[PDB]
Amino acid sequence: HHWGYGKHNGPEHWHKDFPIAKGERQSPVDIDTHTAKYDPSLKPLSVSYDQATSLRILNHGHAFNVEFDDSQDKAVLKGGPLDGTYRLIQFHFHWGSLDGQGSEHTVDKKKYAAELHLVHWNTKYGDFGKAVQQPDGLAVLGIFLKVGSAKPGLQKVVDVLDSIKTKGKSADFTNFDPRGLLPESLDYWTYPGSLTTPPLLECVTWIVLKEPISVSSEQVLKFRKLNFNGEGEPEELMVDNWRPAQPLKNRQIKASFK
Ligand SMILES: [Zn+2]
Repeated sequence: HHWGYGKHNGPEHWHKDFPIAKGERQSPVDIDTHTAKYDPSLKPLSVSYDQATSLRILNHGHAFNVEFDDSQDKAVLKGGPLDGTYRLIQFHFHWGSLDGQGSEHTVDKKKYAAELHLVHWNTKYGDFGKAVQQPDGLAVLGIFLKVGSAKPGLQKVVDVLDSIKTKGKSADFTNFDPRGLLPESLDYWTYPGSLTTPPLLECVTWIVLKEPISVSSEQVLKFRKLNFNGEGEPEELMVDNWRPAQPLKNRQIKASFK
């Protein structure tokens, strides 16, 4: 028995095992576009993914992660509201059972079909494990997905999902270029928050892109074929693995654009 997205172990129950669930800087949150403040001092994001080295893709039960080699500054994020260099360690998605829901963050209460999270850690801390214990330890780039035209750069990911259908399964996943998942514009909103899954640590500087990317109905459909369960167990479709918006509290959302 442990946390999940079901009726008996869902987000509403997490606070019992992880008290920080009711903390002061929890994520996700609803982004009120008319309350966000334009900050002229925010620098443009610097995404350097030309030397990225993907290694594997694994179904860990709550979603699937595409892992990268983070032993050197091969794929890093700098600039924006960040001070220092952040290395990409993995990316994963959150999606729904229907196209009308799936994203964690919302924009003026609007929900998207899914949300992509590219997780990076501050190299000043030596490793991911130490980074999550710091208020400026992680930087997660969030990208919304809407249903429309297919995204070519995402197809390699969707085609391998069959090989990691159940929890615990992993497969070699080399030479995947994450640059194919980025929108044209890098305008963003940023705020201090937390991880959206347990341990829910408040160590994240969120960078949410304004421009969503489009994926086809067929592509998102394949995400919904994954299982929360492990092989040999009752089938439970992996859908709606998103946490609802949390109280903004004493926080301000800044925008890099007018
Ligand atoms: Zn996530």
